[PDB]
Amino acid sequence: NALTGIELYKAKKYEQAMTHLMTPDAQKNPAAQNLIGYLYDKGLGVEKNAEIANQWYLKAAEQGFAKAQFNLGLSYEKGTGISKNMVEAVKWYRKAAEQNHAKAEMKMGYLTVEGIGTQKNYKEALQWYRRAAEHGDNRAYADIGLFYDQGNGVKKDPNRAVQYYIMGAEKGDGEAQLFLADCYAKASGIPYDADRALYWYKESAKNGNITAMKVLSGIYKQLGIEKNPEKSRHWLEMAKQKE
Amino acid sequence: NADNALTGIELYKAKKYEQAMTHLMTPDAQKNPAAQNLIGYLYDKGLGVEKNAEIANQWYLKAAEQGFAKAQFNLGLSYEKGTGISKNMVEAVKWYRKAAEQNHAKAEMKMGYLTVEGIGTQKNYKEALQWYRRAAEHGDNRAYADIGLFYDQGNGVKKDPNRAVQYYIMGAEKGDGEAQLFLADCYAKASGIPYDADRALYWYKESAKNGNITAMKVLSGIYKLGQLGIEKNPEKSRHWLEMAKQKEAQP
Repeated sequence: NALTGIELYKAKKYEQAMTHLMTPDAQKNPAAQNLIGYLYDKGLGVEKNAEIANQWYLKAAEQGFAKAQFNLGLSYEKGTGISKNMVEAVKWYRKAAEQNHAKAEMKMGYLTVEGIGTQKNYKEALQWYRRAAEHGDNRAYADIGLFYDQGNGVKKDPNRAVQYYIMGAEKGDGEAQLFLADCYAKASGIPYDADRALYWYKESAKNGNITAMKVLSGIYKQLGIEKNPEKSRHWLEMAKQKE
Repeated sequence: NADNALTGIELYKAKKYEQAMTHLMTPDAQKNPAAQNLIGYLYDKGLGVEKNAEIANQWYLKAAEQGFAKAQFNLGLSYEKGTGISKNMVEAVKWYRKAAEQNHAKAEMKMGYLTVEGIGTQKNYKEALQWYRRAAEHGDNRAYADIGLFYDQGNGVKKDPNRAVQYYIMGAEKGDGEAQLFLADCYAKASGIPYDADRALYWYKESAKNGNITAMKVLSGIYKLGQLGIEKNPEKSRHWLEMAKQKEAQP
């Protein structure tokens, strides 16, 4: 039974989970096939073997299991157990993204912007990030705003870019809170507010910790704030130590 | 340019069904499984195209054969309700299971009921409880009231009235129109929870506010017979008897 084999996986009983998933009725379950591949891919209960993992990913992916064709596209991108191939990764990332897979839609948006494994398409890449944001991945909101802040595929509208930064700032994204705090400083798409800029750099330290400290250590050395010695400098350690 | 299938999906989400079919019916978009399922749904509702439940199942099948869980659910639902195809429960459980195996919440709610009652599949109490748990993990708030029934009746597990109440409380807070009735029953029956009349009436009200017909007929009998220590109100018991009346009106 496949359902009992998944409960054994949650209990880290990897050997007993493998036995239930190898049952003839469970071996035909794509969710069980993808889990068997994950065990060989990480070495849980067996030896780590990416080549055997891909054969189980392929079985479940050929049934249309989105989670599997994402794992298979990952093996093509990282070259684990197979030759690194970006054209084949996009082929499998697209199969999963068409089924509302959040991480796959993030992959599709990233590779379509850069042109890796597929033709560069700013129009289609913006569509992928919208679905990725709608399907859970809160990192997509900041990626969407860059299309409007730069005019890629759409008309350069700094006001629409801030709308997506705000949506990403509510849900706790460091990159979105970075752009929002920057929009409050340069008055891009939103009226200037020195207090709210600093307020969205502070919340950007609670959730995540990007290199807004390159701007933090720069304005204390601006925005209605008197130049602080300790501030303009203590922000540079966390900007250099994490580099 | 932009993708036709992706454009049609966001056009449907914008409630612009006429423009969506213009992009969905393009040859390249008709290969997308999500677009195929959306075409079938629009054929079912007659939005952007003439209504046709038989053509709807043709598009459901094209996407269900690609492994799209939504299409596998809609195709299985067409077999249960007989929409666009002759009714068949052994084919409904086949496509419900394919979708439920892919973490489809509404399909897992079907597998739990069909394995509890034994329709189309051999009855299994332990397997049915695991489906309802998955439906609760995947966002369907109706699963909590169904999970608690396993403990109120001792089906596959030990008869625990207390833990049944805890699931009714969870479903009641999630706004489920069915868990509030079972929770109000526990407050009145004092099963698995101490008796409370003023709190039983509250959940009986919220249950009817969500459209629970069984709660309305129980609430009308309380306002009429004067139960749970409150003044009899024949005027309000009529309002809950009339709004409990079900009628297969034809639009």
